[PDB]
Amino acid sequence: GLFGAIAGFIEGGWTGMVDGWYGYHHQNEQGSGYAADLKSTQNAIDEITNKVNSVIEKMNTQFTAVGKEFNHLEKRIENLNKKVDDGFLDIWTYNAELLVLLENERTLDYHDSNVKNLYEKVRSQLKNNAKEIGNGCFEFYHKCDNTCMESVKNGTYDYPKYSEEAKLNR
Amino acid sequence: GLFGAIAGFIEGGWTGMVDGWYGYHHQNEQGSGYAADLKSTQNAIDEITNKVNSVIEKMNTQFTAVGKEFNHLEKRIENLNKKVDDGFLDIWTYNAELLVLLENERTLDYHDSNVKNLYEKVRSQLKNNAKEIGNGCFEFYHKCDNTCMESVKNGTYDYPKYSEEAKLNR
Amino acid sequence: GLFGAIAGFIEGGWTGMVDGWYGYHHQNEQGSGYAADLKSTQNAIDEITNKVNSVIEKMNTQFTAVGKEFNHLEKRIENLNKKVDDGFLDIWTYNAELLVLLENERTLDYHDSNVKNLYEKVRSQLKNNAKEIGNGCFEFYHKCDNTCMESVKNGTYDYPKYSEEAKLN
Amino acid sequence: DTLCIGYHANNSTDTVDTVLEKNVTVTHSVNLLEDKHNGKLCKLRGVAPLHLGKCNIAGWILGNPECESASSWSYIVETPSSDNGTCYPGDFIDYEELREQLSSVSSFERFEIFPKTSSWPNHDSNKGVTAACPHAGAKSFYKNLIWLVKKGNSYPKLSKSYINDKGKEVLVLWGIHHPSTSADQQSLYQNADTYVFVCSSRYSKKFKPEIAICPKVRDQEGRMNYYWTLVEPGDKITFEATGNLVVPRYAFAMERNAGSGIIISDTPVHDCNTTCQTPKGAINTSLPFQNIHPITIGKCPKYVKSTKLRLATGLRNIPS
Amino acid sequence: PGDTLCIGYHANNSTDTVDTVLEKNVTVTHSVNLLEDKHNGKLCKLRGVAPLHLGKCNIAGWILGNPECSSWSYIVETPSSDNGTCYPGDFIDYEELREQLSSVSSFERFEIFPKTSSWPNHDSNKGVTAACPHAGAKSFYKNLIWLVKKGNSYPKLSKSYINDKGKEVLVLWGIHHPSTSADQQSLYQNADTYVFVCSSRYSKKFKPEIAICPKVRDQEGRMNYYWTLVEPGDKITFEATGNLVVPRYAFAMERNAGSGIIISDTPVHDCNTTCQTPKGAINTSLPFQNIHPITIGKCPKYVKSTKLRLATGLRNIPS
Amino acid sequence: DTLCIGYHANNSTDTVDTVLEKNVTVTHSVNLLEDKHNGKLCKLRGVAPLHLGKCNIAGWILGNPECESLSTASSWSYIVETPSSDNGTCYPGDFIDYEELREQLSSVSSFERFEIFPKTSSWPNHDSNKGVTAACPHAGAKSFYKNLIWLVKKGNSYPKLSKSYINDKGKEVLVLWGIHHPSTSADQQSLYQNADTYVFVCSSRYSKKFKPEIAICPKVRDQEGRMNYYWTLVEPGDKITFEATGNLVVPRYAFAMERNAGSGIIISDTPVHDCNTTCQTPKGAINTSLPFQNIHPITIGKCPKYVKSTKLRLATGLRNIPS
Ligand SMILES: *[C@@H]1O[C@H](CO)[C@@H](O[C@@H]2O[C@H](CO)[C@@H](O)[C@H](O)[C@H]2NC(C)=O)[C@H](O)[C@H]1NC(C)=O
Ligand SMILES: *[C@@H]1O[C@H](CO)[C@@H](O[C@@H]2O[C@H](CO)[C@@H](O)[C@H](O)[C@H]2NC(C)=O)[C@H](O)[C@H]1NC(C)=O
Ligand SMILES: *[C@@H]1O[C@H](CO)[C@@H](O)[C@H](O)[C@H]1NC(C)=O
Ligand SMILES: *[C@@H]1O[C@H](CO)[C@@H](O)[C@H](O)[C@H]1NC(C)=O
Ligand SMILES: *[C@@H]1O[C@H](CO)[C@@H](O)[C@H](O)[C@H]1NC(C)=O
Repeated sequence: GLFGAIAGFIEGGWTGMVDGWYGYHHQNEQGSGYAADLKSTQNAIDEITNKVNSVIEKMNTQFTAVGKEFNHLEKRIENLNKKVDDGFLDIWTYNAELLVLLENERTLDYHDSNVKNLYEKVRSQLKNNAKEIGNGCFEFYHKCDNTCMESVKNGTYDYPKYSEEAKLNR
Repeated sequence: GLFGAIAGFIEGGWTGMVDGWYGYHHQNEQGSGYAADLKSTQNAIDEITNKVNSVIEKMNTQFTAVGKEFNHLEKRIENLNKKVDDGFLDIWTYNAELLVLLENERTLDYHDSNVKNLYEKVRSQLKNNAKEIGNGCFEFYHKCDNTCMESVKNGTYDYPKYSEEAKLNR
Repeated sequence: GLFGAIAGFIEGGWTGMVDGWYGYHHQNEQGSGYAADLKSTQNAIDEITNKVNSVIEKMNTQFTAVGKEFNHLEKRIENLNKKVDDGFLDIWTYNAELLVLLENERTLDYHDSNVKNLYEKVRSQLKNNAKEIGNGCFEFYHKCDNTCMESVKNGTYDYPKYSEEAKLN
Repeated sequence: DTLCIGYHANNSTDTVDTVLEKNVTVTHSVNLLEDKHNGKLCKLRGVAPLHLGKCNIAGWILGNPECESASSWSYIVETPSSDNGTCYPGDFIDYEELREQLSSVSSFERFEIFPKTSSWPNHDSNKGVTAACPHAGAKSFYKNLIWLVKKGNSYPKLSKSYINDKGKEVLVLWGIHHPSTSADQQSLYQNADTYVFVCSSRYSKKFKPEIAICPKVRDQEGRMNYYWTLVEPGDKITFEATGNLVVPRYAFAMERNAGSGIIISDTPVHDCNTTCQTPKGAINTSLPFQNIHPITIGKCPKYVKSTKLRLATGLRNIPS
Repeated sequence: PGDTLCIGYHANNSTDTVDTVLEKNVTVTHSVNLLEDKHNGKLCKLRGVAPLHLGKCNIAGWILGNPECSSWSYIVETPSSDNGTCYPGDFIDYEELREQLSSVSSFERFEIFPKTSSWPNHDSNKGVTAACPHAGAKSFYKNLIWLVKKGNSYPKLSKSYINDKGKEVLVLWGIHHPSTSADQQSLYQNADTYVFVCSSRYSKKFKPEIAICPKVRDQEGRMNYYWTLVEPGDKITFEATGNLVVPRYAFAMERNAGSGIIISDTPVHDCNTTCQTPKGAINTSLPFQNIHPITIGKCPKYVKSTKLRLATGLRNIPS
Repeated sequence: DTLCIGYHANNSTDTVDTVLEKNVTVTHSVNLLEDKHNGKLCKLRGVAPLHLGKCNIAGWILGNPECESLSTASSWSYIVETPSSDNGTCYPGDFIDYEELREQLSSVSSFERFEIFPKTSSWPNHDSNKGVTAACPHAGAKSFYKNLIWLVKKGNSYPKLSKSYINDKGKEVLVLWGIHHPSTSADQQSLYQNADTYVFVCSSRYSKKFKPEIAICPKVRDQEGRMNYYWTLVEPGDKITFEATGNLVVPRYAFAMERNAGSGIIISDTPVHDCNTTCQTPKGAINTSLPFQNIHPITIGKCPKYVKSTKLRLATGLRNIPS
């Protein structure tokens, strides 16, 4: 991947996380389980839908009959007409085929980017109070309950609050 | 959005920075203010300018008189002509529309990247002699006057010179 | 570069490393040398050739005799024919030109991304037992020999088995 | 206490190609390629087509007895097995052009331009039939034209004009007959060395019979060439002949429509609506590309020879 | 208590918006339009060469010497131009001639068959008509002479011209088809006649088609107009026993690959452009254009786009 | 004790452009533009072209004495004329629907020349042994087209001529004939006796009546008279009838053929070779998998798209920073 996350340092997907494209797997006391970050997911859904709609709605074609009829003494112009039809065919075929090959890669880089961003948003908050145990996981150096997890996902993680405890468990 | 900086962790832009695309706002004992990074800004200017001139200059246009005149017994070839013009019309409309959507997205991502790299290039110098307080800001652990600030702005930052002192205020 | 590695925090390339696109240079008590990362060099090679093949193989053209002969009283349709050939010429010249420009950008960005991902990969292993001394170089906070220097390259490095030595340094 | 970042995986088997790698299984995808059609010939712009059944355009516009047959149509349909046209062998001048120009009309009216009963008091307008154009097995002729012959051993010079008091173009068709021998020429028209002149304010052509024994076609050694022109509103067309003229009887006031087409297919016509028509069926799609047929009529998606154009929406599926 | 260095990006008062594949109406700090949507409302020179404007006439009226009517890049006709052919008839291969005259360098009218000495045995004055009036008087084309019989006889005429212009010579002539026998004899005497015209390439024989056609400009007869291009060293020959409207003036010209004919009421002006439109000219910097699909010269590609804004700056977020 | 993550560099001087930057040095790169050709005219889809040598299509099809008349392959994939092909219609006149004929003969899967009207047995009432002219010289002597016969009056009368051909060949037959237009009335009589004549030619689809047009025209190859040439295709099972009281240059040889689609005509001095190609250019064949080419816009076959580009350097390696 272009951003390293999907099929990278995060090697597999979570069937458990049926509620969205990107999310979190939290584990403390109290409980655990998968939960999708609906925010980055809804944004992703909106933007990708606008991508698909962009490729479709931008066509809007002219009214044309295409078919032409030429007699046995009109072979040159019949062959010109054919060159036009085939010319358009090679153009649209090549263009459609590449559009799909190119944009498909872009769409993948985009999902990869959304994940990498999520992961870095967490990493920058925690810092010391947690261990980057690879595979996309963070092991906390302090008890992190529901409202703590929710805090990290919500970007309002209170580093000072757990600073003291974190250092000790190190 | 692709690189997480613009409209990401650096939520907003600066109307106060009026001499460049990317730059800094410093705050020390001697005063504060905005200062655009001239290197990364000029480079982005040279490249976005190359991008615009590329989409423009690569359009070699043949000399053509599009219009044709046909009499009342030449509707067939008149319509062939129509099909040719309409065919070029749909091809150019669709490509132009997508070229612009696709390049506009690349352009925004490109700027996003330029900011991300500027942030993390400063962050590699400062290391632990300052804290990432967020919003693209660095709160120094030592005292950083003007000459110190400018050394950070233009690569030549002396980290060992402040290692002693940084350690203290922590 | 888009990912800030190539011509970024890693200023230059290695002429000395010839067996790959990306790789390592080790320097321990035993010795030094260059060694390309095979699995990643090969993937990039698989994917670029696929990129080249795809651009080439999607062009599947019709059998066509472009030429046309028109007499001195068929000037109009002769010019119509000219407009068709010229229109195809402009469409394909522009498309080929921009295709190359845009894909060259993406390819260079691609490599840049691979380098960064490899760097962040080893950084993800040497966690606390090494220091990012800059320029894409790690300086082991402990002492690493050849056997150890190949566990990092293969993704089997052992952090806990060095965490004690590193903590003191 | 652990917190992990991750991405969704599902039971998806969909695959898409990317520039860098082929056959990538993704979680969600969408097709940009329309490959479905309804196997029907439908209406365009809400207007049904003109189906000519077993007859072709020539046999229909000329009034071939075999085609007994609206006032509007978006396009014309001819069955691939449509022989019924020029029953009397000859050359149909600018036939392709006429077909094209009749492909779409917004208004169309057949009227009797030269009433049979009162137009030719000095010529016979009843013996003009042939075994080449049979009606119910009996010698007949085009319903829209009249094959005039001498009356009582005399073919006077005829001269008849029509002024287009309609508010639109009038399609006028006529014929020029070429007997195979001077004996037939004299038997039909008497005068031996004849001429036909037709001219409006735009049109002007002189016709001379070309007498020779040509290869039998539908048992006829002679030939009959067919001509036509559109008479502009207010314009006049004049016919003048000393023989060999197959005069107009019915003409068509019409309002020609932009420019449509002619589909030659066995595909049945139904009571359905569409914006894009194919000889194989109609295309009801919002997609930009199509691989049903290159020869379409209407507002259609672009034709490509792709078999698959699958756009990735979701990410790479790695259930593991 | 900490000193601070912040990294950030430029924002301004710009209201420009662009669309991206992922999001619509994104405000950006700087942008440019790829779509040219403005024209100077003028018809200018192409390649620094002025177009030929025909005033109130069409090409037929101009090229034939219609009494009421050096090099150029294209031709301009007003939509409400007068009839060129005053005497009714067919102008054979008319669209082709228009196309071939659309653009030329070198163009010179010269008297190919001087009126004074070319026709001693025929009358070259009486050939005027109510179809081609001029200032209350019956007149005729300036470039052709309608020859008629001189004193009850029309001898066989035979006239040849050798092209000694080092370029193509355009030669036009007419064929007259009287409405009835009397007019035929009144004009040409001979009753049954023929005309022959041939060069090394061109060759056609004509015979009058006597008939009463609908009255157009008081003529029940007809006149058909013909032309051909005589190669540099070639000879063209006219032969007739009547009904021949002979060339008087012909045109030596060098034809250019070709442009076209603009039919518009848009005023012609002394300006330069690389791309002409019937509505006006456009300066070709941008690759795309939505002024008009019918253009001449080296033009941007026509598209049906209303806006093609290309982002140059970054997303503008002042807040 | 260090470990470093780095990337390749080399001596390479190859350069490419990106949308962002011009002439960027890269380690590896390939060209997407085919700019090479083999400088030969090759067999297309495995079939040799028909090369007409010093004749054009008209002279070949009519049997100009200078052209080689079958011989001529029973098939070809396209036609080649040299830019110096001088020998065509040695007797001046118009070749009706010439361009159509050239296009329609451009590619044939089967072609056979045969004596449709044997010179000896076909015209007992007319002279078939004097139709030669200085306009069509051969071994330093008056001659004529090999596939046509210039029928002249026998003794001092030209009786009504009527001859037909039924197509027993299993395919289309191309028939060509001429109509002679003498310069003067005296020449008309000297040749065909009858001062006023007609020619008729018709089949089940074709029909046209010709009338001699006697006039003194500019002298071309010493001829002030003219000879127009016509052709038509007689489908299998059909008949073509010729009727004339003079002025008919009768067919002697016609051609049974099975035409293919498309193909065209190349006019070039480029040598024909025993090579195979899928894409042919007037200056050389193209052998490439590349999608773009700048050799020539006029091509025949399954070709790369023509472009004006001079190069299309596609990067494969990375930015080359040897430093
Ligand atoms: C001469 O010009 C007049 C206009 O000045 C022509 O009148 C037009 O005729 C055409 C059909 O031939 C119509 O399409 C136009 O609508 C007519 N104009 C109007 C409003 O009257 C006329 O056709 C020309 N006459 C000749 C002899 O060619
Ligand atoms: C074929 O073309 C050649 C020229 O390439 C003609 O040869 C010339 O014929 C004229 C007329 O007799 C002679 O005066 C010249 O001496 C010939 N020139 C050369 C180069 O030999 C020839 O006439 C043509 N043959 C036919 C029948 O078309
Ligand atoms: C999430 O963040 C917002 C501010 O962006 C804050 O108001 C809200 O209380 C936070 N939620 C949690 C779980 O703390
Ligand atoms: C018109 O422009 C052309 C170049 O575009 C130039 O050759 C010519 O001199 C110009 N004429 C004037 C009057 O500027
Ligand atoms: C095409 O090129 C290949 C080598 O790439 C060569 O082997 C082959 O003979 C060539 N084909 C022709 C017919 O020129």
